[PDB]
Amino acid sequence: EESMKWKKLTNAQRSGLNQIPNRRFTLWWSPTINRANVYVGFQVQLDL
Amino acid sequence: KKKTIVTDVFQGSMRIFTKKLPHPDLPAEEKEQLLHNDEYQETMVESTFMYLTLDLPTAPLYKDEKEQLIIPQVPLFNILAKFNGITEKEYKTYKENFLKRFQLTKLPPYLIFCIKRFTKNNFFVEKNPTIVNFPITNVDLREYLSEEVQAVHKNTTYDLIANIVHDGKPSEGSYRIHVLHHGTGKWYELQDLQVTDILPQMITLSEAYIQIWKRR
Amino acid sequence: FLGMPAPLGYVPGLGRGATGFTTRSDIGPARDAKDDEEADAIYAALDKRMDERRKERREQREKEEIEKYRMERPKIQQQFSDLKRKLAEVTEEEWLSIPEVGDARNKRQRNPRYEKLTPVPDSFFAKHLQTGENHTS
Amino acid sequence: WDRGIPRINTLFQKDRHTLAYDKGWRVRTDFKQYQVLKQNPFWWTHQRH
Amino acid sequence: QWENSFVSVYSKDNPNLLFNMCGFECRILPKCRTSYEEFTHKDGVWNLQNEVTKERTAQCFLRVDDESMQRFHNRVRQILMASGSTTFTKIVNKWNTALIGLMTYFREAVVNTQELLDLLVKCENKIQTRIKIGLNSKMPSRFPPV
Amino acid sequence: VLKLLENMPMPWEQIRDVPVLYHITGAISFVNEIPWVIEPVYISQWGS
Amino acid sequence: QPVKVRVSYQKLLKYYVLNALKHRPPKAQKKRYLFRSFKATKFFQSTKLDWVEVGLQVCRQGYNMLNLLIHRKNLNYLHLDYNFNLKPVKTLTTKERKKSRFGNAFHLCREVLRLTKLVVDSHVQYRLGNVDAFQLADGLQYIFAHVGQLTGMYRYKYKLMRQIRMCKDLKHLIYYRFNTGPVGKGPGCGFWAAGWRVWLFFMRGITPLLERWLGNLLARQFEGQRVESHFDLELRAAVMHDILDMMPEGIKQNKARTILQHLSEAWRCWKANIPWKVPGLPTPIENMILRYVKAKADWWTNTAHYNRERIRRGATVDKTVCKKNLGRLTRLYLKAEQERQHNYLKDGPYITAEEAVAVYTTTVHWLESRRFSPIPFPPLSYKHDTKLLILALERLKEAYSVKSRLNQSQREELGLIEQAYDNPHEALSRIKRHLLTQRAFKEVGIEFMDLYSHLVPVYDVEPLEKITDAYLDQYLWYEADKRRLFPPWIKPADTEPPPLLVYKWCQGINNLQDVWETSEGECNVMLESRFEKMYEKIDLTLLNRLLRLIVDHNIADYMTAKNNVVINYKDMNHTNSYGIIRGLQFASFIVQYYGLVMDLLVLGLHRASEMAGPPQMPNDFLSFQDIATEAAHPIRLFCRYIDRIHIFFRFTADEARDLIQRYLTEHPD
Amino acid sequence: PTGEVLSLVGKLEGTRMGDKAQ
Amino acid sequence: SYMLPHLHNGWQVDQAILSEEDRVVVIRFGHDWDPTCMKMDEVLYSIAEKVKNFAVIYLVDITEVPDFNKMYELYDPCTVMFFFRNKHIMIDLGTGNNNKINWAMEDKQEMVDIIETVYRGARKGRGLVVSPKDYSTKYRY
Amino acid sequence: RDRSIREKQSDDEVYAPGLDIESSLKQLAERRTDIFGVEETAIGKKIG
RNA sequence: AAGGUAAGUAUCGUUCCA
Repeated sequence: EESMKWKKLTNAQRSGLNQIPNRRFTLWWSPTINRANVYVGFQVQLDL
Repeated sequence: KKKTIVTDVFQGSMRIFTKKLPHPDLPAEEKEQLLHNDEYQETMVESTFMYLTLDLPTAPLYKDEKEQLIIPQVPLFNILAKFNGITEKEYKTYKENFLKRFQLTKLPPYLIFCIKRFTKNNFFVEKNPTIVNFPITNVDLREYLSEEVQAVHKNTTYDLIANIVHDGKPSEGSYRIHVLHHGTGKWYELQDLQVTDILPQMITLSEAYIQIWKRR
Repeated sequence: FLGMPAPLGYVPGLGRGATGFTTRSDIGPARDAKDDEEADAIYAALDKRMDERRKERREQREKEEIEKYRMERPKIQQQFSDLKRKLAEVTEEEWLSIPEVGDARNKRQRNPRYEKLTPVPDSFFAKHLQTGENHTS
Repeated sequence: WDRGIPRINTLFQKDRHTLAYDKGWRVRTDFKQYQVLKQNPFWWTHQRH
Repeated sequence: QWENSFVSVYSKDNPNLLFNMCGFECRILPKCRTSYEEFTHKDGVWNLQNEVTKERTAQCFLRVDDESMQRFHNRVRQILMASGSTTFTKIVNKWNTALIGLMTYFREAVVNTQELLDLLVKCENKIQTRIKIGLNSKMPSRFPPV
Repeated sequence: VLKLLENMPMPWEQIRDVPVLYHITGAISFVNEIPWVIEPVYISQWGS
Repeated sequence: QPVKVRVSYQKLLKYYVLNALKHRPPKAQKKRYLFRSFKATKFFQSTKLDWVEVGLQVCRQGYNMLNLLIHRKNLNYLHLDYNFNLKPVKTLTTKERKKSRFGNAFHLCREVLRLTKLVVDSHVQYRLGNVDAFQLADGLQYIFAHVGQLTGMYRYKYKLMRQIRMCKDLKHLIYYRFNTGPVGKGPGCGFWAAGWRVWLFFMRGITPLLERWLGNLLARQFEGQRVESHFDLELRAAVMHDILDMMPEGIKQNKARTILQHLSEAWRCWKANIPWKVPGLPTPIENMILRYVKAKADWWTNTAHYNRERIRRGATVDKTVCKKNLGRLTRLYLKAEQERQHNYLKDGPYITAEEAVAVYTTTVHWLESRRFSPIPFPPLSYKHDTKLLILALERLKEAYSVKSRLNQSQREELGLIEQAYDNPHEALSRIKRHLLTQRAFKEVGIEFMDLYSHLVPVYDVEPLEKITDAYLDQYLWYEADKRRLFPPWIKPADTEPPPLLVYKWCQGINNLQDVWETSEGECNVMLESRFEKMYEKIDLTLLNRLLRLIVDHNIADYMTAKNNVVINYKDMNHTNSYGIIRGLQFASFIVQYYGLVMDLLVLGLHRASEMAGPPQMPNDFLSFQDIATEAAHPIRLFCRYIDRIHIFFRFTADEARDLIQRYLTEHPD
Repeated sequence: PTGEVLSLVGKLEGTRMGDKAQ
Repeated sequence: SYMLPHLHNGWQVDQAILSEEDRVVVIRFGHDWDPTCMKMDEVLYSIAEKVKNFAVIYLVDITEVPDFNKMYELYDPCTVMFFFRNKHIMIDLGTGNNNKINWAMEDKQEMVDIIETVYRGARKGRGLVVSPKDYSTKYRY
Repeated sequence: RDRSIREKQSDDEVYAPGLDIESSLKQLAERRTDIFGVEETAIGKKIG
């Protein structure tokens, strides 16, 4: 992604590229955010 | 008392010919028949005025291609050209327009000219800051009367007496007054206590709002 | 193709094998897959009778109410009524002589070559830490 | 250490000499708003001085 | 201009001298005139000192003016609206920078300006809500500070 | 649903006979009545 | 009585008074009864029936309706029981769960059906001997006082809480009157008519809502940020409609896109404040296009100002809304600036020669009294020559010190600073040449940063000229500190930080001799204002004359020439000829010096020569060498920020009365 | 328990700015 | 609105979906007189030329073409549907509905953003693409 | 010289033919009586 | 009420309907 930062990118790709740090953050706190106490409601498991 | 001390001074008789239903929604044949109906034609609408109204042109809306933000100067006679059979203004109202042509049939001793600067648009009220070039000691109004009435008046020349100039927006205004001291020719500017003998050119440069005349 | 009448035997939709969707139960009509017309007309007439409690008064009130609004705030078309009328005396050739307006800016401002976005020179990374070192005396 | 409004640690700063010739720095820091687009929350001071 | 100016008079009728110097709305109240049992329990109340005599003779009440509070609120607003694709870390870095931009500037006045404290807490909750919405559309019932 | 909860049987009323307007297909059954009551009598009865 | 029924009394009285106040006379009608039309219709029949039979009938009818609504899309995984509870027959997969969802109206209908079913079943229990009449009444009162607990209808219309709370309040009212004396507490109250009626008024309120939603739902045919979209599209559409309407029906109608492009071009030209005069356009078409442009411009101005009012007042607006509003305000402000600059050009200087001479002689008398030597031009051989260049380059690079990605202009700027660092001598020779013989400058771009209260202008200057301007700024400040140009009272930003400035100012107020004494009748007064539009109202030639006093003629001429330069937005330009540019690097100094122009007019050459003290021994901030000097004039303290001016007087009773009389003489009260 | 931030207005009875920061 | 090409009957819109293979067909179902539909039928004007390479825009009045109301749920005032090689390209927004954009927006860059994202995800051969922006709120504050 | 001209020769139009704009404008005027016409009616209604 | 449908292709059963 740091290599992609300088390449000739249409703004569509850049908009969806600046949020890559927002995914590793969600994963790094997944055991807390993805919890039953928070986000009350039904649960669905991944297909695989 | 149809004629009192103030009526026989500023009031003048005025003729209006008014046609109605020129609306574009009517097709050509229907409007031709309508004017053929003899119901919708110029009418005898003579009445009295306490003061003549003056309608100004709007604005350039674009900076003069050469001199940007040019000040709109219009001669007074263009405005006064409304009061003759040649020109007719469409005072559209509600559903159908009303085409009226104006005429003068009795010049009062003193002629008052109110000026329509402040007007409401579809959304917000603005002002029309169109400067007018107007003389102060020589003007002829004989073209605005029918000859069957022109013979009565041997004096159709008016000299300016008082002038009203407004400042800024409607919600923030400060009136100023140009008074002529009769006998002399000193034009004095009064706002609240101001006294200043101006020259006969600063009267033309400023934008007038209400003018007072004298037929002599 | 554009500007052609629809085929008589064509299925209006789904002929291309399209598949509809049902996002929710409320939206859409029922799947549903001369007495009926008379019953529908009877019920519609009954409902229309039921709105006559204040129909004649409410419609007249709104008719009078918009006419007070049409004074301060007129319609745009009749705001341009006179100019539209004044458009009638333009010659048939003058409408053909209308000039096609064009853009004023040049190629180097209408259509710039893509602006490369390079990183900051690394001399900043060194200078920032260099400023963060102090002397001892 | 780390006390006094002109912090004592500024005396030991590397560029202490050249900051001696930096006068009116606070005024230009205040007027930086008209030259750079994004406002500086620390307009009132300057970490160097 | 008078309307954009402020004149504060201290006389036999008024015991308070009011002025916003550099965003710090200060009310100076002399001890001699109208005071009793002066204290220190409030942290945003500057004790004065008569240098010639070395005695506590005045009392400067500090406060953050409406202009600074409105500026900070607008700064938080333009942080939040300028978050189409900014990372959570970028938003929170901007938030912390804006917070200490005034908090190290307005230090003691913040204690006495209760509305500023409420605005600060409201804006911090707005930042947290923005991040939580960025995580998932449906806001959680609880959400840990960790 | 209104017309019956408005004409709901009364505590001193064991059987509350009412006129009923029903569709020819049993789809609906309105209580075609309005419970008009002598209001002093009503207040006295509730006093008892 | 306890608090939980006192508050019940106030909450009952609140609704009673609200209904009494909000009461309106009933509207005149035509008396179209509903069941009478049903009796007229052939589809209905009348019959005397037991009420409990009617309830058992209506429960089945509503249950059938709701089952039909459920099996309207043929989704068999939603099932309605006979208690009006909607449950899944199997655990719901997410696609089917979302596929089977009903709006608040369906849930409200189901819950009110559950309420009526509960009532009917209670009456059936009474008729079947399962419960007593007393038990039936108590159960009915419990139903009508605990609708929320028994039926979750409040989750589908929040307003119901009112009724809910209303009923509970009524309970409290009746209970405390019921459980009196030897009655005790228990479930023995059946006074249900108090709360029974409330749900019926709720019923008459919600009847047309459901009768409309069901009608839309259960029918053969189904049916299901707007002002700025109002007057743009409608007005343009009307203009095009009229133009194409009166345009001849020939092959020429291919020119519709031409007319639209003409309209767009005229609107752009008005937005860009550029002359627009199509040569070959007919005068009626031109008149109509001018009217279109005028109308859209009026709406544009009004909408921009209204959106700005919304934003400043704190209303909730979008990001793109803010961007577009800022663009519109930039255009409007630059049009107004064009007006003001053109007015200055034709009206000449607004400052009279008399006042200019007065200000200039005040300044020269001050400078001569201070024994201030003029600032010399930066010589070819200057000991600190590179130090100032180093500081200027570092300052110019601070804007890029925190950066990850750079545009082209930014890359070129960094290249310029680093090259000037590599070859200081040639760069400084270029700077001296620019200061000595350069008076024509390239246009400096403008934009605005929006604080949502006002707009701060951001000026972009030519990258090479920024270096020269920065070096000049640094040299000016260094010299003006070496020779005491700015007096202590002018500290918009001194070595004292603004909070320490506040503390010093307050302590200076306190340190006076008798500041907090009023026995004689004296009084303090304190004025905090700002020079309104100080930047805009700086005449360039007068500024040059004032600047030649402190610096040599060439540098002052360079300054005033740099101020006079074309401002350029996205599309439109204007030659700045009356306003100082605050985006200039040295601008601060000018403002500071120009502040030194005005504050003496406030102080006078005498008091100014007492705060500053003798030039041999200048004073520090807010201090006088002797007590008599403090006691010799009203103005005892003075402090000048960039725009703000802060004066602190001290009037004895006699002089205060004299000033009041002088004011009232020119202002009757 | 909830993550919502509580305003410390009325929470300053026994605290100072310089305390726990030496 | 009026400038973009219009479709009059049911056959024409199906042909317009079928008569293209290398672009995306962006159909604005609704009523061009609607205040909502006219809000975005000018956004679709301002970008029709820009996206000519990978997008073609047709307008449809559901009253004039009452053939797709039931199947595609045409009951919101304005609807936008993207088709690629005779295949409805589902798009995942922040809103619950993932088959259409049933609201009229304001920014001419975001719509090109969405169209280009749809084209990019359709060349790969997907059926559901993911929008860059999240529409679970309005980012107002 | 002989490549871009061929591209524009084979290029297909994006906006409607002028007569189509005229017809669409008439149809829009048919509905929006708040702007067009003289007999005002509902937004979607033809005439009233 | 929500804002929680992965899109597919494979068969078999059923049913209306042409």
